[PDB]
Amino acid sequence: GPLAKIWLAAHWDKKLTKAHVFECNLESSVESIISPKVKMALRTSGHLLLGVVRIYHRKAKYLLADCNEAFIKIKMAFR
Amino acid sequence: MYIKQVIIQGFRSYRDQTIVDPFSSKHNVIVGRNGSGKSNFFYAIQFVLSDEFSHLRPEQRLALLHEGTGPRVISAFVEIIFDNSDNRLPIDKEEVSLRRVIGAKKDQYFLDKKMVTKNDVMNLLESAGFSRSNPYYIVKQGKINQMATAPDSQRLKLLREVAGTRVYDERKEESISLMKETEGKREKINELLKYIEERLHTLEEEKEELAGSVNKKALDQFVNFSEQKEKLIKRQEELDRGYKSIMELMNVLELRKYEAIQLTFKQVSKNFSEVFQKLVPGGKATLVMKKFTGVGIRVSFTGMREMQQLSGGQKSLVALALIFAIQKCDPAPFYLFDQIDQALDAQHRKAVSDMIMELAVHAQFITTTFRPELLESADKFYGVKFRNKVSHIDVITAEMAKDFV
Ligand SMILES: Nc1ncnc2c1ncn2[C@@H]1O[C@H](COP(=O)(O)OP(=O)(O)O)[C@@H](O)[C@H]1O
Repeated sequence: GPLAKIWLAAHWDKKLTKAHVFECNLESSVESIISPKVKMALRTSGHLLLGVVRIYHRKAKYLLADCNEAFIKIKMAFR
Repeated sequence: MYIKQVIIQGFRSYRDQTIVDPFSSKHNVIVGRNGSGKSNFFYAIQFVLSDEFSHLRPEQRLALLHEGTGPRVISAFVEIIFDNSDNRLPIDKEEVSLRRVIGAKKDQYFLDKKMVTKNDVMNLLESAGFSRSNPYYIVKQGKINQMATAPDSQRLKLLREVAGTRVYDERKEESISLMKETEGKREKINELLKYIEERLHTLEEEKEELAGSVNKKALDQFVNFSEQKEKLIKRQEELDRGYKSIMELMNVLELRKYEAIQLTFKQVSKNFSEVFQKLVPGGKATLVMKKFTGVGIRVSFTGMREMQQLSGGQKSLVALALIFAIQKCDPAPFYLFDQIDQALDAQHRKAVSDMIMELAVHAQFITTTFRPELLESADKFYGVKFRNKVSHIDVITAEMAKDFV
């Protein structure tokens, strides 16, 4: 399922590749938690919440890396 | 997912390398005389898997080493080999080996022969559905007693842990801290994209200036940098949208949080009745709340009574019934029961046996008993023998088993 990837990000996030992080639609992940097919325990929602935040943090990390490198590339091209 | 095999060495009475014959995926019963080493075998398994053995002072660690004559034992290990055809463990292997090795100043886990941290092992088992907040994948006579003699208040706190109140509060705090440092990343991203953007404006004026009449490399790759900038912008927008949907999620969760706790309580009580009804055909039982300040048990074997005013054997069965209910609310792929039938009538031991028989169709059970009712629900039989002050475990027959009880 889709929430299975979020679970992995909560507990064992190393299984998630950069490609996994990039592809993850956090918006529909959140709708999957917010409106589940079957009501879920407070414990499970807490895990799923951290997983979503963890994938989100990794997107920011990769994007900051790529922005820094793009800025270095451009000013290097100036000289 | 189940326990395929256990290997022990140097651990309490199991001095020598002990390779236990691989378990059945259903019900395995371990029998043997008093002081043969049944409890030590369960200790070996909780030592690898249970959170209460995760932090050990040196004196506690040394207490697990074999003590006896002959050469002095100074290291021990216990290895659990899991069947993972489930892929319930997030490891892409059909078998997964988890070994814990201890010495004078060594306490080291190995996952498929590679050092991992205890934090890893905890996460690994949480991935698979073993929650630190459920103390009941492993049930011992101590746990049954501690349940039968708990204050109505301590029952409340237990069910809240199981419900997830501590977990949610902890996950929520971790998320907020992680959210907060992500915001600093997002700010740096935005400043960087602005610096890139001013470089693109400079390049554009430099390009028109030469057209109306700064290294050439930058002018050559201007369209490239502008195309690349949009790819970063699109990912930056996704972060902005993700921030909104996460804030919405945290709000929804804080608001549903009490209905979520109440949802779990209502199901635990419901299984409690169905479990007591199956165990004691006739009567029934139910939970009740406090001033809430506590959770209480009221039960009648007759076709109501408070907890204390009950037979010490009946207190044992009711608490065990509640443990079964908590388990069904939060089921796991295998269970370890150490002499859970010690303090039970013969009639009720067969009731528990008949239950496990049904449960063993879909989960593995590894149990020890000193009484013969549970032998009827078992699929593989193991005998513990204690000779020269060391324990051994062998596969025995059903007939042999009725002989170590
Ligand atoms: N650290 C140890 N080293 C060697 N033997 C031990 C150690 N701890 C306990 N034992 C022995 O192992 C035997 C008890 O094993 P135990 O598993 O509790 O018996 P039972 O089979 O009734 O559950 C006792 O002889 C006990 O003293």
